[PDB]
Amino acid sequence: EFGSFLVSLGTSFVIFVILMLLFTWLSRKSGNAPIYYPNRILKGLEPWEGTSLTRNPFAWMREALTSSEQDVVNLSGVDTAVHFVFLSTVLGIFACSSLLLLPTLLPLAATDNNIKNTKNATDTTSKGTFSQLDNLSMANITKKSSRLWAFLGAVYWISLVTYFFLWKAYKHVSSLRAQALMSADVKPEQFAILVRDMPAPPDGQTQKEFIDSYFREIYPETFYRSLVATENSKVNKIWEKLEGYKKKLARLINESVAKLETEQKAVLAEKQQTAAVVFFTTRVAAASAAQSLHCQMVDKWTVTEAPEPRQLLWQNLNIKLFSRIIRQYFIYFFVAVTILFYMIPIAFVSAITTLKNLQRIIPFIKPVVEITAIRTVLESFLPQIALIVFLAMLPKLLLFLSKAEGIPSQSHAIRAASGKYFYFSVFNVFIGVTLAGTLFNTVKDIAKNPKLDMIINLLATSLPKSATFFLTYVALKFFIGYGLELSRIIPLIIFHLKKKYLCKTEAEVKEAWYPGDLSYATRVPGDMLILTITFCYSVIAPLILIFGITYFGLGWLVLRNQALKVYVPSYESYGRMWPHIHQRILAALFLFQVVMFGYLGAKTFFYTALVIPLIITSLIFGYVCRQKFYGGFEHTALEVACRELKQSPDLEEIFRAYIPH
Amino acid sequence: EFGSFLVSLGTSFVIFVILMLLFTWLSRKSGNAPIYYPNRILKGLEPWEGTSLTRNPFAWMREALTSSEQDVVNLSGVDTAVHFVFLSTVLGIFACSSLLLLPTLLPLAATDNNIKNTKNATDTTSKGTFSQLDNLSMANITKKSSRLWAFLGAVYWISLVTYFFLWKAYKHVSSLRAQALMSADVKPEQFAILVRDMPAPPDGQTQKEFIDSYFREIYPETFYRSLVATENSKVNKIWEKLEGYKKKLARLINESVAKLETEQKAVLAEKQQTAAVVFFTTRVAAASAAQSLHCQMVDKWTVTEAPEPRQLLWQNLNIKLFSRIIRQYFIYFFVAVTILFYMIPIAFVSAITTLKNLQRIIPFIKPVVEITAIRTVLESFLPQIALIVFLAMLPKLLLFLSKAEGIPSQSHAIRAASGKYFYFSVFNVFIGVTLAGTLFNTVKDIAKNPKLDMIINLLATSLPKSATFFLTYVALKFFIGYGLELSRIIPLIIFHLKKKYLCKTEAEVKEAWYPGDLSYATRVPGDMLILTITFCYSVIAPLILIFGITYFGLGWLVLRNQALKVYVPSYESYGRMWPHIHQRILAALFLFQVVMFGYLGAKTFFYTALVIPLIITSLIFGYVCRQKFYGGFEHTALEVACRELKQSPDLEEIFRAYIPH
Repeated sequence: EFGSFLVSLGTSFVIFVILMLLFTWLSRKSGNAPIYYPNRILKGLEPWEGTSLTRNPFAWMREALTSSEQDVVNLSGVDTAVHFVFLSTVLGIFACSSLLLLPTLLPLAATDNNIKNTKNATDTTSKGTFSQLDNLSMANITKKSSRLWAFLGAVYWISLVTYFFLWKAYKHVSSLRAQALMSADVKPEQFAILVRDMPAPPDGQTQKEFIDSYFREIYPETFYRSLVATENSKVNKIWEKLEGYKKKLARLINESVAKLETEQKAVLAEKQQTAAVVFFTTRVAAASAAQSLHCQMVDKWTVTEAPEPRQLLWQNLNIKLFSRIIRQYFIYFFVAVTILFYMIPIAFVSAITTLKNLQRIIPFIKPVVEITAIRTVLESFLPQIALIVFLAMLPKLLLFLSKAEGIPSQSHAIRAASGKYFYFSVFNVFIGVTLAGTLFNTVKDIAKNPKLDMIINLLATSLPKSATFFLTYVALKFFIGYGLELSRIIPLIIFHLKKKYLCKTEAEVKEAWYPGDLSYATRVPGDMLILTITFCYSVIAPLILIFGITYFGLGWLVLRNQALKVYVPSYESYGRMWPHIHQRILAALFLFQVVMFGYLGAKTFFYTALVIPLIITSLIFGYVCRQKFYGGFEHTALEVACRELKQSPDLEEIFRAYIPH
Repeated sequence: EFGSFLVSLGTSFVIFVILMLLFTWLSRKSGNAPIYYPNRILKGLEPWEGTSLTRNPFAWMREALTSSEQDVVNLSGVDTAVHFVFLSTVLGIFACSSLLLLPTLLPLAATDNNIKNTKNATDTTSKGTFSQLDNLSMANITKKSSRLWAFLGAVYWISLVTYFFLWKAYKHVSSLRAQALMSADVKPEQFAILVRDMPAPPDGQTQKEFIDSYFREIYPETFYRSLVATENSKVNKIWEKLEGYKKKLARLINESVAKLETEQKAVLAEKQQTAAVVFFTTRVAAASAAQSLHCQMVDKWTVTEAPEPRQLLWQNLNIKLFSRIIRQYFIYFFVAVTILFYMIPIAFVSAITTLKNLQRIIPFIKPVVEITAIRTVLESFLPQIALIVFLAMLPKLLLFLSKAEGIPSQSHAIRAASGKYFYFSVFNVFIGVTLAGTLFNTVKDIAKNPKLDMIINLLATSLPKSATFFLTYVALKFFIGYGLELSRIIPLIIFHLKKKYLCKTEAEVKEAWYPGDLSYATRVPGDMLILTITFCYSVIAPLILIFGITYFGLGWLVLRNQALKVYVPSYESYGRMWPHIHQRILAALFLFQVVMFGYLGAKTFFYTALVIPLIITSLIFGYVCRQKFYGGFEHTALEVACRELKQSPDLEEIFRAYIPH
């Protein structure tokens, strides 16, 4: 496989060179401003700096490297800042860990020869099977070791560093959240409530008046209005989407309006059911109402904090708690079945990966055709591309599933997608590649011989070989992905094709060049894969830390110049993602700990019980942390909803902001 | 051991007869009213019914069996009612389960002879080892069974019944809580808040004024007062306790008052630190303040719901969150070490239990002197008494530990004691007795023979023998304990000794006859032991269900006539125990499921995987339930703090109720 690693890494450098070189040329062209420098045009701030020259080649860099933390916050938001905090803390963990671990352990994993001793009993036909593997706590560390002590103390170094960083971070994100919250404006969200599970109207009372009185009693000076309506039904949601389509085509009529009106009225003709956004009067009242159980026997009047208008997911605002729980259960069962099918395809990937040691067993002579040329390529671009493809259809499905539970707020739904993706990822990817490699290699060597004093050694061999494969994958990703992102070559092609053969109006060009968000449902989930792989295989094969620094490090560079210069944020959750990210980073430390308790044992290190203490510490850190911080990342404090509102918060305008269409 | 079971059960019937006969005599004597019929005197309602006759012997029964659910609520409270709900739901589960399970499985566990086949290979010297064991899915069900199907379908019957009952219950307790809450009075608790983690005063501001402004801003029309003071210090707590001692002796002075004043002032002379009970004005405001995070970055201003004055645990009101977490961790580690030491003593108990099969191992001829007489008694009263003793020093320690965490409110502290006791109990007791018996019996026989096709069978044998021992224990308990309770012979002796040789005043007699609470920190924890034992060993040995009905059933009889006629409630948590009880009952169903997945497997029932589905259902039921109900058992709803307050809630009186001394 060394030949193949060399190809993949090599080729990817070629692509990064060509794509990044393209960037340094296509950006200078001012006619490409709408796809290289947006978020500087939409928010009128001039395509780039004062035109002047052509911006010394390395200019994007200077800007990014000297962009103030606060500058990101003001320009983009307090969500971009949190993503950047994520990237940075991971980077740091990796950095320090790397330093120490790397030097020590790399010099200590070549100064042994368990691979060569294993090679004394490699039978025949299975000769060439390693190379470069001899540089990673692999099959090259003799069982009873006296050197494995260093590969346990390492677990401590990574772990302790993970703790310092995650704590320091939670604090820093919290500071950001508050600061931002205490420095905002009116905002149509700081005055609402979202009741979602209301009981039925009584005798012949109108739904509106029912809600009206209830809230007007508890708070008899702050109730203002109440927008129920079920948003003219979701069938009208669709009809208005179609009316938008029609006006776009202008840039059916009568009968279509008829349809809309009729369906909407006929559905409201009995009950608009639950879901209203009781708009309060002053903010403190709305804030207090938010964090307060309005009824015991939790199944009636569930009051949340009311999402901003842009993310209220009016579709699933109804539900009824019974249905919500049924949906939760079914959705979780489906994600588990999907984890199993993906295990199937990932086994497929690792198989495609070890080509020599496949023919030797599974298909014998069926694929022995494999020469040398085809071999290298089919195990240097194919296996990797497969993983990308499979784990790319996931983000979409996961969101669709999560948004079918009932979660109001797109923010929480994106967070749930991220979570289900973490599960998938972890389990599938890691376990799969690792175990399958091992099995494959150690299946025709475990078939002939039984016993046990050698089987464990062979299984460890194979664990480090799967490590080398994941390394090449991470590399590929990093290079090509960041290349494409900085070049935005895909979007460039699209825009400069539309603005040449498809754009009819100037508004059309405007529509075409609108950038998008940082897609926090494909960025963070995907970056979590890299986190887990580079955490687990950090001591078992310490080279996926020198590839890991690069991924997350190029992150803070590429993505910064893709946030102060292109992606314009969609929603704003004032930092409400860190809790999720923190739990996941800590769960990687935990999976890593469980695996570095297993592997250390297979390589017979009787004192491997000294990793159990850490398996506990992680779990304690978890609860201690949540208790101290999660609270603040949940609600808007009363001390933020009591700040001076100079201009009397004009209501009615606020009421008209949550108005459906 | 059958001989011994016969003795223990037999003897305990003797004691119950003698103690219950004593009750039916000593109660009629009117001079014993202060210890047989209190809570009818304190709350002036006449010792018993209209004196008239001597109350037909079985009178206590009629009263108890016809005491209205609401009558318990009004007379005692909405905590006694919840304990009674507990007893009743457990009773019911057991009842139905019993019915079915019992008939079927008992007729199906004697119609086989795995004990006799095991006896074909019982070597020598280890002959008599069973008897009556042949009536409990024991060593008398042949491995591959075709009869074990019934002992799996049984797991389902118990499980499904557990679910129906626990759901039905949560609902019913909730209804009780609310009803009671919407029908109370002013109460000095419905107008307070308990801030506990306040930041320091600013420049030279006084602690009081700091709190004052903060709350007076957020709520500028509801802040009334604020009682900080650290209650003149806890050293003064002790000094006032001593002043009480002095007035009791009256029924040192100057220098003692000096001490008090001095220490108190010197400690307040810097800062009264945190902990105030900001008293609001109207109830809705206090209620809203309760369930609201007053500050992000949870480490400042932690506002609870304010315990009633009688349970505010002023001692640990201070703390500071950092210290609270340190304490939590240390306390949990200590409970784990205590679990280990108790494992030591419980192994001791099961050992004392199997006397014959002890000589053959541990001490050979050291105790072989055992004859037949001594044998029966030393394994019929001794082992059992030991367990009682050990598991009685636990309640006290556990409370002391829990109240050292920091928990404000004695109610929650009693709940935490209960919880730690559950852990202890479960683990220790069950595992211990079971495993130790097994080991002991199956250690002499496992040492010599090897294979494995017989070892599992022998281990199962021993599991059912430990079952017989637990049966006798539960019986003993039930009989003697309830006997003592109804006779209150221990308290009678004490009172009629004080009122004859120790009482100086009439107030002294009053003090002596004050009953007490239902001790919900020794009742519920202890009854949970019986629950777990009778759940786990419900299919493995279906006879501990016919002993189980009795324990909990005599409960609703004995304890009712010990709540409408003696124990006067101390605090009132309006039902806030059910959440704890529910989780624990469900955890027994879970332990039972895990054990009936193990045992069914050891008795080789390849399709034992059909218990895994249930191991999942339990866990789902858990989260579904908590979500739907726990909320209501947490706060006082705003719709309860908005009910008509006819008489203007006199404040100042309320402020003077939380006044320290």
